[PDB]
Amino acid sequence: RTSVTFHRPKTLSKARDPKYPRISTPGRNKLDQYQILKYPLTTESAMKKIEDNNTLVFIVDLKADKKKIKAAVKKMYDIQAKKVNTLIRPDGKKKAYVKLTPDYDALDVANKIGII
Amino acid sequence: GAYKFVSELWRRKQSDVMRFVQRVRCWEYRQQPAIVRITRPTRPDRARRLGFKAKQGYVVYRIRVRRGGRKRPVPKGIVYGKPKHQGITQLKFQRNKRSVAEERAGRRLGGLRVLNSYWVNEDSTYKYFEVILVDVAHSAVRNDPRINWLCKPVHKHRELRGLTSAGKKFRGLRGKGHRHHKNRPSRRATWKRNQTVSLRRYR
Amino acid sequence: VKAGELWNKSKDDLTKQLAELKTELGQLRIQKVASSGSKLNRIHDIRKSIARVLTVINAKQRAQLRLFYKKYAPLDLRAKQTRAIRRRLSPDEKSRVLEKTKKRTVHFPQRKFAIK
Amino acid sequence: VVRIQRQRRILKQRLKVPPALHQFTRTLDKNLATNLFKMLLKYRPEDKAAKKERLLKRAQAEAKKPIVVKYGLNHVTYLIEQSKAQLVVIAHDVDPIELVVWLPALCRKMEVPYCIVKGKSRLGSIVHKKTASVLCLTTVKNEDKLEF
Amino acid sequence: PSHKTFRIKQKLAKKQRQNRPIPYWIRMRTDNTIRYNAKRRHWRRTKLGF
RNA sequence: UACUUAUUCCGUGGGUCGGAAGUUUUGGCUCCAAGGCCGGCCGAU
RNA sequence: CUAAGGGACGGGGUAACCCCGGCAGAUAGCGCACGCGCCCCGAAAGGGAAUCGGGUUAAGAUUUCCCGAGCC
RNA sequence: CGAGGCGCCUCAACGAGUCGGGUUGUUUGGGAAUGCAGCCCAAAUCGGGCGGUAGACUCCGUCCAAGGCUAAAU
RNA sequence: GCGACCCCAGGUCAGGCGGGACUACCCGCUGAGUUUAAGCAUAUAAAUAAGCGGAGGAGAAGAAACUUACAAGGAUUCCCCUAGUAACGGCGAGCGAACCGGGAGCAGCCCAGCUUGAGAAUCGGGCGGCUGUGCCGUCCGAAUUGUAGUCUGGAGAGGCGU
Ligand SMILES: [K+]
Ligand SMILES: [K+]
Ligand SMILES: [K+]
Ligand SMILES: [K+]
Ligand SMILES: [K+]
Ligand SMILES: [Mg+2]
Ligand SMILES: [Mg+2]
Ligand SMILES: [Mg+2]
Ligand SMILES: [Mg+2]
Ligand SMILES: [Mg+2]
Ligand SMILES: [Mg+2]
Ligand SMILES: [Mg+2]
Ligand SMILES: [Mg+2]
Ligand SMILES: [Mg+2]
Ligand SMILES: [Mg+2]
Ligand SMILES: [Mg+2]
Ligand SMILES: [Mg+2]
Ligand SMILES: [Mg+2]
Ligand SMILES: [Mg+2]
Ligand SMILES: [Mg+2]
Ligand SMILES: [Mg+2]
Ligand SMILES: [Mg+2]
Ligand SMILES: [Mg+2]
Ligand SMILES: [Mg+2]
Ligand SMILES: [Mg+2]
Ligand SMILES: [Mg+2]
Ligand SMILES: [Mg+2]
Ligand SMILES: [Mg+2]
Ligand SMILES: [Mg+2]
Ligand SMILES: [Mg+2]
Ligand SMILES: [Mg+2]
Ligand SMILES: [Mg+2]
Ligand SMILES: [Mg+2]
Ligand SMILES: [Mg+2]
Ligand SMILES: [Mg+2]
Ligand SMILES: [Mg+2]
Ligand SMILES: [Mg+2]
Ligand SMILES: [Mg+2]
Ligand SMILES: [Mg+2]
Ligand SMILES: [Mg+2]
Repeated sequence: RTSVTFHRPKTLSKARDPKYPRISTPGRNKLDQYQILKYPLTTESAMKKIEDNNTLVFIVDLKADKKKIKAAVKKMYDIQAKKVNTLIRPDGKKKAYVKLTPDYDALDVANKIGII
Repeated sequence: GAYKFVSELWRRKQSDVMRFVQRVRCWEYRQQPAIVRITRPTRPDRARRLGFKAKQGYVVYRIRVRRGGRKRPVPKGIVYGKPKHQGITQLKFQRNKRSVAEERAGRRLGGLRVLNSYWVNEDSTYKYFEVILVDVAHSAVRNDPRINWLCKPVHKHRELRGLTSAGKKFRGLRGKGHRHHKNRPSRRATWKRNQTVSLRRYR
Repeated sequence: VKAGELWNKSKDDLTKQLAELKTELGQLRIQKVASSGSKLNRIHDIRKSIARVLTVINAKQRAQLRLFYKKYAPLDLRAKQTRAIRRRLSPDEKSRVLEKTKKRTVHFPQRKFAIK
Repeated sequence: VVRIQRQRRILKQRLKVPPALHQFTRTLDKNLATNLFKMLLKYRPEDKAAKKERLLKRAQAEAKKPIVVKYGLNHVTYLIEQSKAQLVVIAHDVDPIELVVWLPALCRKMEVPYCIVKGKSRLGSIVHKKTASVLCLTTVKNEDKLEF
Repeated sequence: PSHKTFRIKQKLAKKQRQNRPIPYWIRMRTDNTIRYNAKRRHWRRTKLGF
């Protein structure tokens, strides 16, 4: 005992291997792409962003962060987002500014969706 | 049968044998926390009569409580009232020390149920009791028809309602007939019965 | 639509129906923000169909799990009662008495009698 | 926990020990103890498997009075007062010491040979338990009459 | 202030939605007694103490 | 009148206590052993 | 991140609500078997990774959008 | 489709810092002290607790505490 | 050094239990004053309000260490009567039960102690099986510092017979 100080010794601890699962339902992704992308904005200010900055405006879930948004637009419309700017509006909803990469034309995407 | 020899010895607390054995134990309890789990009753013969059995589900705890009376806990010894209620120091708690010990144990161990307790030691400032508790979730208790009653919901926290042996002592239920009739079903029940103004419909 | 038909379909077919109705509720939410007059009542019809499909899928899952577990049951599959009912002694435990009591019932039970 | 157990040993050394407790300090000699225990091993009770095997062997026919050590404080105490104990072996370290502190007086009063040996756990091992705390011999085999 | 906690902003959004006139078609229902909102608040009067 | 273990107080990262045997230098650096003898002992009673 | 300070495990008190943090309690871990070992909250004026110029709206950007040029 | 009952005849174990006593406080209709509580003292087994005035002695009547459960009438 | 035990430590170990809420009734603690006394301090208000806890469908109490003084009764609870009585009380203001008797409703039981020693005969868990609130098998553990059974003063053990 070269130390005059006693320390608690290191003891083995096993991991949890339960005899039954506490949850048996698999657990389903309730924040899927349809919850993330609710609907696009069609205001006059929102329509200007389409042809001026290659940008689509969406109303998004409050629980959706920027990473889920760009993954959602890719799985919904097969387009690539260059960047996503988000805000929470004074009405309490979340609004996303989705700028598409060059070689994606938001006006063509806007025509396919139906907002134009 | 050796239990009679043990019981007879514990009646001679002032012998040299019991004084030495109690003095060493009293010192050791002083170096421990006030609520300590023990693997075995110190007085097995006294535990048998109070209901303890050497089975899985019966646990024993040693409880240390302070001795003396109950000083009135008012901010400076200052009472705002008539001189009959101005006393501070020489007042006494209505519950005994044995019930205080098993009530501390019950609050600390909410998953268990107090069976009863017995006296263990004292020096000048502390009294020591061992409290018997039952794990009413264990199958050994749930399958024993002599302790099954403790698993029923009407016996929850009986140490807090004065239903243990110590509680019956301070409730005045350790006697019968006159000198004790005011304590049944309870003193407050007796008082309410004697306050009633019975106004029958044919009077 | 026609939950009776939904109960016939397999799990791959049921999730394929779930995907179609999600795509179609999204196309309506786009229509709702732009313009229409009779596509608006399809929202209620289709939203209820999504609920209908998810109910059938869920009810099949639980029935399957209840069959696969009939050792220890998962906590969500256990019989839910009041908390006090779950803490009760069994009838075997409530009806158990010791030998000295079982003997007196054997030798001296209450009799059937009458007064002349 | 280590400090409390070490101070407990020192306090018992400093405090005047009454004779009825001080007598447990005098233990059987090492040579005698190894003789007695090697003889107590001959009369060990059967283990759980052996008792099961003996039950099966009887069931195959469908015995004899065994000679084994007796143990258990209540049972040993009963034998001594009945004048059937031929030798009593008492452990020196029964933690509630009031369990066995009167035992040498009872054995001496009933004219029964007794000794105090080191180790309740050693006595427990003979009877396939832990901490037997007292052993009794009532009968010995004729092959051991002279040694006993 | 401009510096807002999220929980304060979420409550302010709900109070913004709640002070609207009642829809006109509500007054046309079969057994209707509702006349006005009875819970309109103007910011200059009747502050909401948050 | 003496004792020390109860009790009380003080100190420390509880770091040389009891018995026996056999570094004053200048405002600098100093740890995890060289060495000897058979993982082991002395060096470090 | 810490400040004045606040809460708080164990322990102590208390009929309980609750009141006490230095009273030291195997302090619950850190590097490469081996080695070491003296909790959180609390500042949009304290400490502190890193951005500039020009343009743009009815309402934004006194550095968030656009152009260009950098940095961590 | 063994055990219990009863008739007759030598053992017979029964709960301790508990009872009880003093004192202090509180409570009661309980008055030389109704219950309870703190502290001090501290049991017995031809014994113990009561018989509403404190004490001693002789008889008599009556119970057996200090472990546990228990429907109904309310 | 291998071992047995005792006491203790650490586990997101396997399976489990607890905390809070509700207020009419019920159980435990703690605890005033206004007021009355034509003042006021004991007394009264009141062993009440407030305060802190604990349950249930009821709770609590309960089978005499009870009454009585009789020709004796015979667990608890509640009602009527006892009774504004005995008693208590600056014996002032005031306060204040119980026994008997009559009703409602009735029910008595379980342990510890000596009591297997020709055999811990007891219990829990893991696993497997099944006839599944449980039963059986096997393996581990608890327990002799005592699980089971017998016994509870009304007795009972032992001995002898229906
Ligand atoms: K800052
Ligand atoms: K007895
Ligand atoms: K008194
Ligand atoms: K008498
Ligand atoms: K089994
Ligand atoms: Mg932002
Ligand atoms: Mg204003
Ligand atoms: Mg207001
Ligand atoms: Mg920090
Ligand atoms: Mg600070
Ligand atoms: Mg604390
Ligand atoms: Mg901070
Ligand atoms: Mg700053
Ligand atoms: Mg501006
Ligand atoms: Mg007293
Ligand atoms: Mg007094
Ligand atoms: Mg009081
Ligand atoms: Mg008299
Ligand atoms: Mg008794
Ligand atoms: Mg009793
Ligand atoms: Mg009861
Ligand atoms: Mg009724
Ligand atoms: Mg676990
Ligand atoms: Mg609660
Ligand atoms: Mg007045
Ligand atoms: Mg007046
Ligand atoms: Mg006045
Ligand atoms: Mg109240
Ligand atoms: Mg309920
Ligand atoms: Mg009850
Ligand atoms: Mg009786
Ligand atoms: Mg009566
Ligand atoms: Mg009259
Ligand atoms: Mg009164
Ligand atoms: Mg009455
Ligand atoms: Mg009557
Ligand atoms: Mg154990
Ligand atoms: Mg037995
Ligand atoms: Mg019998
Ligand atoms: Mg007979």
